Amino acid sequence: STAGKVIKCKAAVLWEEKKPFSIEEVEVAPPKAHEVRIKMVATGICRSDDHVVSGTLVTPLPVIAGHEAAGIVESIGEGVTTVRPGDKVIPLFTPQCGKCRVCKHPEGNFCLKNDLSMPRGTMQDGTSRFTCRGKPIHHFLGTSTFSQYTVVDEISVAKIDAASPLEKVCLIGCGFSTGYGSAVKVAKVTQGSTCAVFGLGGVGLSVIMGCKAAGAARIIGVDINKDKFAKAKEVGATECVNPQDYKKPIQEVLTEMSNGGVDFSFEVIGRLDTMVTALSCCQEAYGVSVIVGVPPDSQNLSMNPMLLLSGRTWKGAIFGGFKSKDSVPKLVADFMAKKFALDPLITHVLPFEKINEGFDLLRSGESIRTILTF
Amino acid sequence: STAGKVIKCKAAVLWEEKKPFSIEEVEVAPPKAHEVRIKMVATGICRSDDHVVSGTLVTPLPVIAGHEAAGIVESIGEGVTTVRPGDKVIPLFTPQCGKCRVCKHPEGNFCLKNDLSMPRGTMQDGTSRFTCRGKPIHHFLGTSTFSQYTVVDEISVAKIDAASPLEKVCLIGCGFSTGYGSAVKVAKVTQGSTCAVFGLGGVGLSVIMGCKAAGAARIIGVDINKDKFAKAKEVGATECVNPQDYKKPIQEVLTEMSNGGVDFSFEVIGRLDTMVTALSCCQEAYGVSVIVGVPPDSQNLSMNPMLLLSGRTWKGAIFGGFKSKDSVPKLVADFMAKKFALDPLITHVLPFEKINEGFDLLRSGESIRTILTF
Ligand SMILES: NC(=O)c1c[se]c([C@@H]2O[C@H](COP(=O)(O)CP(=O)(O)OC[C@H]3O[C@@H](n4cnc5c(N)ncnc54)[C@H](O)[C@@H]3O)[C@@H](O)[C@H]2O)n1
Ligand SMILES: NC(=O)c1c[se]c([C@@H]2O[C@H](COP(=O)(O)CP(=O)(O)OC[C@H]3O[C@@H](n4cnc5c(N)ncnc54)[C@H](O)[C@@H]3O)[C@@H](O)[C@H]2O)n1
Ligand SMILES: [Zn+2]
Ligand SMILES: [Zn+2]
Ligand SMILES: [Zn+2]
Ligand SMILES: [Zn+2]
Repeated sequence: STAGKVIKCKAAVLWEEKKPFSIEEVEVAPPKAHEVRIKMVATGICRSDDHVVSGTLVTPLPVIAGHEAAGIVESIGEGVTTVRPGDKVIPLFTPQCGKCRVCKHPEGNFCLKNDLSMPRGTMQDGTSRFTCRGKPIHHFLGTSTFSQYTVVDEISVAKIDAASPLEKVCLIGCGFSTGYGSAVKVAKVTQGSTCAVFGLGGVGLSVIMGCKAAGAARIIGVDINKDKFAKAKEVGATECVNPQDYKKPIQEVLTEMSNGGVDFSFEVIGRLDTMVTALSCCQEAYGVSVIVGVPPDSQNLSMNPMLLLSGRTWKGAIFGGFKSKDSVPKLVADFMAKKFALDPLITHVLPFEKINEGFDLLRSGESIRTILTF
Repeated sequence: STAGKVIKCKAAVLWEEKKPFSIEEVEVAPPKAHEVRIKMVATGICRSDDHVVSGTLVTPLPVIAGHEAAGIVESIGEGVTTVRPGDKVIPLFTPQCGKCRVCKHPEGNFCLKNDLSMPRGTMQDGTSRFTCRGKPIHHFLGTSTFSQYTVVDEISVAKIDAASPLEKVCLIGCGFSTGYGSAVKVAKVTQGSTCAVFGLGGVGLSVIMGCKAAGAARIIGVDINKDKFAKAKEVGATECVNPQDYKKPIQEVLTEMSNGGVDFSFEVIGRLDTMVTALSCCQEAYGVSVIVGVPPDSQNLSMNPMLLLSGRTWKGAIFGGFKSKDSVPKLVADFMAKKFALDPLITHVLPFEKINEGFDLLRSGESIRTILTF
């Protein structure tokens, strides 16, 4: 029934930054050529769209935020070859347009038709498909998943398995894939290796799961908050070290207990000081350090080039280096084949009308992951 | 004849820093087990042993500096399986002891029995084999090649081809191998790629030669001194850009002319600002930047983590990532097979008694490479 035409539905609008979201009724335009319209089912809440709210990630306001979700396909636009109505799908905040030189590159994943670098808050055609009372509402990362319905370009949706639990596989649209790929795809962790993960929120928990999948024989999880050590442990850490317990610097204590430094170090906290501390404690002649993510507000960090000189690799990346459209079906199939559990990351499930409440949880942080259901 | 016993010969001594070298007569002790004694033939002059002289590279004084040389084997000590008297050889300032975890590691090359990290200026047994009038003279990087004779441990000498031109292949003991490996072994430059080398002294010229060997279709050489552009060009650069010609920042102009940033950027200057500028102008989603070398005095450099986040790799290394003992024979055989020329790097050849003069050349810098002959 909704197929040819505009749908009217509730969605979360930010009309102004540093304001809670308004649940509004909006008009979701029908999809033009190579667009898909998706009925959302479950969307996670993540720091990055809370950065929008604070003014920190600058994306044009008013906006429908949301980038991490799974749902079902309703309308498909003209020339849509990959999805067909009724398909389970996950919006891709970092696309896979297939044509550019990053998509062609055998390792690059930060697709040039992305709205992260220079955010205009639109669909590829420069327009928006949201209007709240005639006023237009901008799209976020060409996903906007805090809406009952949304329209994405065919390069920003991946089709997934029919039997897929969408209240659990929506994590594969951001946080789980960002950490499990920082371990499996970016650092390319090895059989036998010693990994150290810094920070153990949902992303640090996804790293440990990846490092576990590659066969690391040690995963040292380090967090200044003791309460984090259990789930981390559950998920794969062999040891957990609380920096505030030692009189020394932890890179000392970590090189010390690693016999000269760990193989792979990962920075899941996002701070400048720990990006440096995690660089300084993988082995000198061959360790790899991977910055899993860095806040859009970050300033410069002081580092002494000597550290790289020994023979270290410093690596950063977006979405665990996964080419989005290719990989997300393959991760879901893996979840489907009981390779990894998403369950200890999902700590809360709230109805979508309780989005502001999910934020409260994220902001005082004891909440690994809040999922919002439609 | 000299074989069982102490040789008395001239060598360059630093008795005190910031002093020119004294040509002295010294007593080179006979080699103990697993030591080799080498009659030098040609040794190059390089910034690193001039850093010693300035106080900057702290190594114990008095010392016989010199790390880059080729020569012939005179005495071998007890249990020496790799060289036999009369063998052409090159002292290895960074060893290949075969046993440690860096030597075992498939990429690591900064061997743990090295005297670079924590320099004690001795042979592996903690003693010295030099005495000038009863007073002991320390060894440099377990090589000390500014002496007519020297003793090295069997892990710090590689045997090379009999027909080898030792006045030309001594470059393979430091400067040529440090740049040609930063291109061929560390960055692993590719067929078709666009490389940018920053700084074009003898090392930057060795990079261009490596990038050329890997098949890069562009080698942009960039130096604020115009006079460098010719030899660079000769050696393989396709274009040379002089930063002072543009009103803009060169990473702009370089990303601009590279269509979004080069593949591989190399910093051969050693400055902090250009380590940053070369990081910032390889492609965002997949470029690799390699710091070829950094002065022992360097302080911290300000950098914004964002640069790594896109998907960049920052890599440093010692001796072009070559495992010393394995690789140097293979490079010489390549020179021998007319794969690369060492000739445009060798600009001066002076007799060894003119060491201080070779320094003068290096310090006012128009001299690509001064070789000293015995
Ligand atoms: N901007 C990004 O792209 C990005 C990616 Se990861 C990231 C940062 O990570 C967080 C999101 O990832 P996440 O799911 O892990 C939520 P999080 O906030 O729980 O992650 C940070 C973790 O580090 C811990 N921590 C704080 N300081 C220290 C310290 N000095 N040493 C060791 N542990 C410490 C926290 O207790 C926590 O578990 C964000 O809140 C932000 O701080 N930003
Ligand atoms: N400490 C190390 O391990 C190490 C490795 Se190479 C390195 C530095 O490199 C030099 C040794 O290597 P080399 O054989 O190339 C001798 P060099 O001094 O000739 O190398 C530096 C090159 O960079 C050029 N240069 C200076 N400033 C700029 C600039 N702002 N932008 C572009 N070009 C510029 C110089 O004209 C020169 O060709 C040392 O003198 C030192 O400065 N230190
Ligand atoms: Zn693309
Ligand atoms: Zn996210
Ligand atoms: Zn070794
Ligand atoms: Zn050198």
